[PDB]
Amino acid sequence: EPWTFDYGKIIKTAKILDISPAVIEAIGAMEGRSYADIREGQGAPPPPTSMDDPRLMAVDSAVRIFLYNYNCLRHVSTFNKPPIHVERLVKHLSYEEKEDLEKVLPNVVNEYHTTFKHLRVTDPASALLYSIEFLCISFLTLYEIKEPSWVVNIVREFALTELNTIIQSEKLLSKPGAFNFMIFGEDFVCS
Amino acid sequence: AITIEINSTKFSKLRIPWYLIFRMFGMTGDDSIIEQVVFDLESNSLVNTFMIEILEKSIHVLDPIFQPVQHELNREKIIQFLSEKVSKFVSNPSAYKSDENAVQYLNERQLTILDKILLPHMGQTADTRVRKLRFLGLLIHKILLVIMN
Amino acid sequence: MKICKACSSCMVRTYVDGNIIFRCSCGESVQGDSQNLLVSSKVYHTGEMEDKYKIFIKNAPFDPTNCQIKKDCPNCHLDYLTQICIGSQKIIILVCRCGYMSNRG
Amino acid sequence: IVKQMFNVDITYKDQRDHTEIDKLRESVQIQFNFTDVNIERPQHRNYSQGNKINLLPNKARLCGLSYSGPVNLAAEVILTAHYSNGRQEVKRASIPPFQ
Ligand SMILES: [Zn+2]
Ligand SMILES: [Zn+2]
Repeated sequence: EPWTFDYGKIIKTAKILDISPAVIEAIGAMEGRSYADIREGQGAPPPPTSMDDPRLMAVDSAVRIFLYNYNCLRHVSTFNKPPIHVERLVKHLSYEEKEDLEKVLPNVVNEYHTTFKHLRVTDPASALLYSIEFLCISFLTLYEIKEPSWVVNIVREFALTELNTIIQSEKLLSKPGAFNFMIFGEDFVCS
Repeated sequence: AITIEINSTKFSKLRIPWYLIFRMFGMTGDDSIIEQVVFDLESNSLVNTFMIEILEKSIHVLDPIFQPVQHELNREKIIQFLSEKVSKFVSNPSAYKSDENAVQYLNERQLTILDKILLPHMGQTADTRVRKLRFLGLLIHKILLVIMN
Repeated sequence: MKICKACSSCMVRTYVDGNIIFRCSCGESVQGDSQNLLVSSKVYHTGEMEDKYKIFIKNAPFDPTNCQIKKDCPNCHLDYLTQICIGSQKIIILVCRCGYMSNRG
Repeated sequence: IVKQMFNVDITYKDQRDHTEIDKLRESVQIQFNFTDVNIERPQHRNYSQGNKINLLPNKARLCGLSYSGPVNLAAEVILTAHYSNGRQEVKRASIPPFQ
């Protein structure tokens, strides 16, 4: 099946995350800009032109994080002890209900890894857009879960927590604003 | 294990696992790292088999020092950990974390440092980081070829 | 080498109990049938004279510094051939710029 | 080496609190760079108050002097004052070529 960039998914993600659509698009390109510039869409770097553009790898790391931690939520029962981010979530469910997460939660990776590699080589410009679109597509696929009733609340909290964690960490690579340099306990600070 | 140590102005006698340096620049997928080293995961050969198995062994080795960020797939967390470990003048490891702008300053400074210190002949700009990863994989491939006698 | 279909991470082997079941850091399992049972292997006097010198043999007729001998090439009938000695076995290979390879190497 | 490689961006965090602005401020960013450098031929002060007449190699060898050429430098200094509440006061100075 052919593929084409569906820009509608990005805007829908922006509203649910109450952040500007340019913040979604600028994932992997926050370096060299302040956070205020990110949301304004100011100084957006041109779309990648080569397969060796670090932005393509940067966005793919974000998509991997979502899939990596989602599988932790998918397979909480398999862990000897679940990770902290998912411990907060499924702390109130039983072991039998924990084992139910594996079957109930749909498999969302599909063929991202195989699709990304071909696109990263053939079309570096579209590789960035596909990865961002896929990150947003999976988010609404998680967020639009409707049944069973218990899994709606668990998944909805995780999906909001994950991308905001992704965005915040992505935001943390942007330019730093004014702050008190004394927070590092020494006499000097360098660059 | 296959540890990569960078000795320059800002770094000294600090040994980093190779996959950590690779996934510091994105590309956190192990498939991509193994492809960068052995250049192909789909042509079997006898050389690629050995390199693949030993890179697996290196990936799964637990080092004592970089334990918190060894299994982490989050680029920002690893960049922070290395900046905390390698940058001087930061004595408080917990006080600075509660300030977002201090975190951002450390991350940006560390990224600039790694841009200027890791294979500078390959480039000194952030857009040349993936080709730096390719070159580092080539170096690891050459060393592992030499191991085969 | 097993890579996670979702995490793209290397999976441990975990031989429990009568079968081979790969496990990722994300908790996914994929198991393994038949062709996954090769734990380790070693073949003696193999991996030598095929993979170590393939590029060198291919480029040898074009190397100015390689020794050459007076011997007719069966294919292109050039009066000279490129003589090659590899290994502690001292295997002599005659190669030509036409691709003739003496069927040895 | 002097221009491209010798760039300084060092920040100090004082504790001086003798004025309201002094208390409001605990930081200072010292930043400077050189764009001028030239080694000229050796000179010698003939009578400790001369015009630095030329120093020939045999004079250096005989008198134990060093056959060294003076280094002339010019630097641009940028001083930035960092306060709380995001304020940022910058003082810029350009230094004449000094030796
Ligand atoms: Zn996995
Ligand atoms: Zn021939």
